[PDB]
Amino acid sequence: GSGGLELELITQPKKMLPELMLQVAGRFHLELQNHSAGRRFAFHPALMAPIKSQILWLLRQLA
Amino acid sequence: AACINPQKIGAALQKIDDWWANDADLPLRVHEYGANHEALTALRHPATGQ
Amino acid sequence: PEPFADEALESYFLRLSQENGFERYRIFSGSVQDWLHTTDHAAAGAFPLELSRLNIFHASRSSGLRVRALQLVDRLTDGAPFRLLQLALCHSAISFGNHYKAVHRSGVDIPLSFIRVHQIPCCPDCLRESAYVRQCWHFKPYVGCHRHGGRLIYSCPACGESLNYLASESINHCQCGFDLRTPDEIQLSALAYGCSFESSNPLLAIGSLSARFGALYWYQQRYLSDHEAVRDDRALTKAIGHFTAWPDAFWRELQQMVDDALVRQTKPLNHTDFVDVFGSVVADCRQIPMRNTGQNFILKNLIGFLTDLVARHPQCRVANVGDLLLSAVDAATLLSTSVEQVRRLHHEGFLPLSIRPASRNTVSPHRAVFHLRHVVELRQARMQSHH
Amino acid sequence: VRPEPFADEALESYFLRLSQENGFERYRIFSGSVQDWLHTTDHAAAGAFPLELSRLNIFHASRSSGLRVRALQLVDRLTDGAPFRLLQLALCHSAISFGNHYKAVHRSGVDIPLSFIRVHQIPCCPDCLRESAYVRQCWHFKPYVGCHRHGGRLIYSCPACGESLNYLASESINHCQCGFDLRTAPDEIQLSALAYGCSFESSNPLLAIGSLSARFGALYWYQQRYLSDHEAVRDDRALTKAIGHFTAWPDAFWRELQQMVDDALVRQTKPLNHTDFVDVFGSVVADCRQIPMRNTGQNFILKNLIGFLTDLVARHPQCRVANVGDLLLSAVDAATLLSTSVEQVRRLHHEGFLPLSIVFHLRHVVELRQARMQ
Amino acid sequence: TKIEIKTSLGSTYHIPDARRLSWSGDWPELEQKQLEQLTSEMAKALSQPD
Repeated sequence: GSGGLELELITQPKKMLPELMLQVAGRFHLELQNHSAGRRFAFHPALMAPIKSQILWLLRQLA
Repeated sequence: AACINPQKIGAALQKIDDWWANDADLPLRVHEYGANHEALTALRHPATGQ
Repeated sequence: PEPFADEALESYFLRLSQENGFERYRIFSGSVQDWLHTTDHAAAGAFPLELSRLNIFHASRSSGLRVRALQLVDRLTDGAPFRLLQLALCHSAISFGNHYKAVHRSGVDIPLSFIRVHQIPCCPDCLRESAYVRQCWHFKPYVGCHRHGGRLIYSCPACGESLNYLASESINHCQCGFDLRTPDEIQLSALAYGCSFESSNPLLAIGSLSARFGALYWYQQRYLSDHEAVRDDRALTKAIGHFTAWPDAFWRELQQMVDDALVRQTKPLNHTDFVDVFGSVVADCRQIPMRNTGQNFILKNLIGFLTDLVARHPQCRVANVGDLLLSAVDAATLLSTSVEQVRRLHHEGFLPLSIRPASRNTVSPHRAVFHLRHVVELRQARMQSHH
Repeated sequence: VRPEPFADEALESYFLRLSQENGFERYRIFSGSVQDWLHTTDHAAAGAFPLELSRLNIFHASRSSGLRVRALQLVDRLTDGAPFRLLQLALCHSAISFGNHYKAVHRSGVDIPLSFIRVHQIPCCPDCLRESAYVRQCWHFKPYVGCHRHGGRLIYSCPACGESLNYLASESINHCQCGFDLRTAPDEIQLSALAYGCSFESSNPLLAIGSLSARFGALYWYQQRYLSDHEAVRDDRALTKAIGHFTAWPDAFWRELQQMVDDALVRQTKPLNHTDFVDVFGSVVADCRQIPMRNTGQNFILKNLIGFLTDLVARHPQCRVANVGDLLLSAVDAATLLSTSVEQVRRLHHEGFLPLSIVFHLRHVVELRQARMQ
Repeated sequence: TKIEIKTSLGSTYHIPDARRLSWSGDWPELEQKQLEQLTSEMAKALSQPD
């Protein structure tokens, strides 16, 4: 015991977290896009489901 | 009065691209990437070198 | 000892040990495992002694080392490199539908579930002529026999003591018992050992054995939903009669559910999933392992039907049946081709996509997106072959 | 209002007869009417039905064939008394064209390689036309020189006067445009005329195959390898060349193969174990993929090549110096000779059936084939 | 549908009925001819200045 989504959406109830999966995955690709090495990987079709699945798992674990 | 927009007349006139894939079919509206709106695709996608 | 044309791998080995006088357990362990060890250590490490465990489809990963052991025998017994390997049961490279395990023996693949693992029966009327446990007994769908006056394979409780040949390795007699020299449809069910038919009017009466096996597996899940009661004979015995009017019954089964589905409709049909009406009958077509239409007769009839269905329902102002959505994996099945080929076919513009996806996303194989009438027409137009 | 249908005629012929029986004078007037009729129910279908006869057939349309078929079904339906689909009367693209083996068109169970389709002129036969004047389908296939009935010799490309015949172009069945009535006025040509219905008597030659698609496959292979047409148009050469080739075959095939590899030794400048199988055999193995059947009992070209290769290696066992049999094959080539897949060959390497030369030697493949695959 | 065209060089073109002309095919006589004449005026408009 402000206002930015990466701060407010986590402050919310843990049960809600699984529904943020697509947003997290989005940010993830963007973070790669902004990196010197990640320009070869970001938004590549091959990594789509892998990244999304592992994130979804993590969120469920957090929930 | 009722009308048809300028570029809508224009889009019809310039539809004369049938130089791809050795299959004439019907022509596409000239576009740098070969866009096809009806099928939601692109015939001269950069991945092909065309 | 020479192998029989129809002999099981375990039968030959049991005979071999005995022929050389290696009758007892200890010498069975010895004449087998220790000799192998002394050739090389790998031939033994991969080789457990108990008989049931010896076959490949019981094995794990180190199969090649077990094979080496078979190759040592091939030299010792004056053989040929594949003399024994033509008899062994191995892991099929073919899934046989829905990722099932299936087992391969020199050209015929039989689903894991039809292997009669326990309680092998026998037929005294053939055992008296050449005593060796024979193949085609290990099959679940096989009661009775061809020839010998027919009747039943003499079953496990010969004399108040359950029998088999693997936990107790004798052929003529077993344990406490004696030398065992002890309703007119099953003789047709019996024909999984071979086909041999003429005047084959039913769609189940022709073809290679793998197809004949697949057809039965399909029938069973679909109509024998009752839990297993080891009615191994009676449960399957009925499948042949069932197919005798097939060319005219299958369609009615499909028609019935078009109407029952229709009256429960909640959305306009052009946003309805194909699956909501037909209940995956399409996916089941994948349980027969063959891909082409001329051999996989179940798929052949389903397509026949769908073509007619579309033909009597042409396009108009209000949507109707035939505008249902298929997913990528469904077109692949109806078009008799792998999924990647459908993606290539989309990319060249031979068929339209009906649902607009969001950006920075992808449409997965399971998503429903092509109209039925578009797939049926394209197939007639450019997918035919001599098959 | 339909006419008698026949089982042996081309779609275009049916349409001409159909329109005439309805009091239409010219095809263009009839097709004009039809294209307009369709605009009352389906505008996309209507846009798929061309006015000129020469392009009516399905095989002509690249990505709009989908709509074209639909249009044909509507015609069947609107014309009264329609127990029979006209879709059984026309060419479609065939599925075997993947991988560019060759292009082929399908009709009711037989695939026809595309190169055997006539284009600019159409022969016909007067002893058949007087009995029933409609155009037979078989007349569109080049191999069909000579009629199989009525003697049938020397079928013309020019009926009379100064003009060749093309019935699609001039839109006419009984008469040519100069007014000649087409209906008024060696012995072995029959060995090809019979391609019509196969129907051969038992004989010694390799071309005694009952599968029609394979019979065409065989003719195509021969044309592609010997009747190269570097120098000429081949109107009927096959009739005097193919029959012999596939009759002296027990030797002729071995002589060619035996000469080819001996000839190869003469020019074998490089140490033989670094030479490819293809460097000596000229991809005759890849050509074995042109016949549409995969089983040994129909694909006799591959069957005879195995014979030859088995003896070739058998006379040349392993020694200290590179020799015949030490040529290299890919997994794809071994898979072809072994009648298996590539991954199965990889498994055979992985399980120790055969070793890698760096990719397999021909002796390795023949030995593995004789040893494990019977 | 009837289509009439006039130009600044003094030409007039007349298609009595536009419903029958395809992308691919041979146009009927006297119509094929006006396509050639119009093609020529435009070929110049596209290639020579002033």
